Amino acid sequence: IFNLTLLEPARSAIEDLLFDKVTIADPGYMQGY
Amino acid sequence: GCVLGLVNSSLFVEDGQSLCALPDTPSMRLAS
Repeated sequence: IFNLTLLEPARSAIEDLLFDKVTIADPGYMQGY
Repeated sequence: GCVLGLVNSSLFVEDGQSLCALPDTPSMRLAS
């Protein structure tokens, strides 16, 4: 441990933005089947 | 096993060959 959107308020806060925006369905693991 | 799916070994956490991902699996004896 100004504006820090990248800093987490799981994963980076900006990471969650981008991953949510773009279409996913990529991780079919463990319960994916 | 249930880290990625049931695995036919007999050891839980012992803290790589990347058997699932982070699991090192140094030998059996997986999930490190």
